Amino acid sequence: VDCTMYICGDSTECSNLLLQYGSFCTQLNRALTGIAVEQDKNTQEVFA
Amino acid sequence: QSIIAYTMSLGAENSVAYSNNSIAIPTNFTISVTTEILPVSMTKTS
Amino acid sequence: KMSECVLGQSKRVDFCGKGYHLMSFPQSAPHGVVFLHVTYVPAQEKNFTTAPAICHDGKAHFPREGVFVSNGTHWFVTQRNFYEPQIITTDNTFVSGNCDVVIGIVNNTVYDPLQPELDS
Amino acid sequence: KMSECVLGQSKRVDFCGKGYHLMSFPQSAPHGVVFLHVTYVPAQEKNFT
Amino acid sequence: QVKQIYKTPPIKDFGGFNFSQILPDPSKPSKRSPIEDLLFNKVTAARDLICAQKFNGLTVLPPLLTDEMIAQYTSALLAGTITSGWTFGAGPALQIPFPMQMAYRFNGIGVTQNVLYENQKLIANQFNSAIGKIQDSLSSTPSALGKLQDVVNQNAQALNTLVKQLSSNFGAISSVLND
Repeated sequence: VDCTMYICGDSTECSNLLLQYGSFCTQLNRALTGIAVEQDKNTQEVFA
Repeated sequence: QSIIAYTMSLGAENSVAYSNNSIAIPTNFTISVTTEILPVSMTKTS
Repeated sequence: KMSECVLGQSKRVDFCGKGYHLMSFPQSAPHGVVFLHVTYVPAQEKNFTTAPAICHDGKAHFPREGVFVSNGTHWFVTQRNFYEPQIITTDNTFVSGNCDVVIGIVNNTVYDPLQPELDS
Repeated sequence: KMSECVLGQSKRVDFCGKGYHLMSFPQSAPHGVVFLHVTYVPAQEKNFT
Repeated sequence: QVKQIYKTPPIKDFGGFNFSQILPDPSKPSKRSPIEDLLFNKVTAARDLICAQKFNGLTVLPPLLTDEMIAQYTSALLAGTITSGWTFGAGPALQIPFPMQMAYRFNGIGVTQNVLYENQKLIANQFNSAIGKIQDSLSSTPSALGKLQDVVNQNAQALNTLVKQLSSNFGAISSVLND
């Protein structure tokens, strides 16, 4: 998933209002990446 | 009667005589019974 | 636990209780279950002297399923988990090679059960 | 794993190392544990009938 | 796991197995094996992070058990398994010669004991060589201890994000509230 396309979209005013609000996107992306790599870890560990 | 603070002891102190030509073998036995507990289910709501 | 410790005998250590597992019984509890385990425990040990192998008639003999022990004057063979003396014969031992290689072998005699009745 | 592969000998394959299990030794580490496994491996095969 | 504490006999002869690289070393105050010391070393004026995170509402408590007691437990287990085999795991401990126990284990795996009895020196040499090789290997390779490092890094990252969150305006005038 992407932050801006779901939260603000293509509105620069929304973007530069939001950038001051917080830093949630880093945590969201980190969790998603962890799950993504865990999938391949599982497949490797079961079949190899 | 009072409250005392201390350092615990890990357990008893034991040593075993080890030799290159020695062995030990039991001669009597005993029967024992033990119990264990495990939960299974939990309550449903709405 | 239900699958393995109740419907059969388990060899895994400490899985179905402490000691040597024998059987089990389940009981019903509110939102849970109760197990009873039956185990076997040895006791009352005793000191002894042992040797690895016996050389007799220039040949080395090993125990087939037991272990060699000595009371101080004689030699016997017994199972590992209980004490019972028996006479060392050729029906519970087997031969492999001469006795010039194994370290710690002792000198003794082996009772052959064939000879006494063959002489009778 | 500590309960099964140390205080006795296990027969489950690939549970206490690669190969035929014989014994094992434990070691301590910061916020963790380390096991050392000893196994048996055959070699030098030959053909027969 | 065990109820008693066992000690090795002062004499250190076991038919040809050195075992020196794993037994505790009396010289070092930590009474740890060389492997343990290597692992501890390998795994790693101003204010410390402890007080720094302290003074914002976060505290770190100490554990209950200590490294000396952990090492004592490990040494007791090792001595018990070296001296008595598997007997002490289900009752009173019984002594037995080490080659005898090895023969029992070989019978268990399924090879007759004469094979062991006629290759003792070769087996001991291979065992000592393997111990030396594993010592060298864990001394050399620096990338075999990832998991604990990852755990520590995750915890530190979470705490750092939490503390850094305090300076956000959240849409108000200023983050500082006394102003």
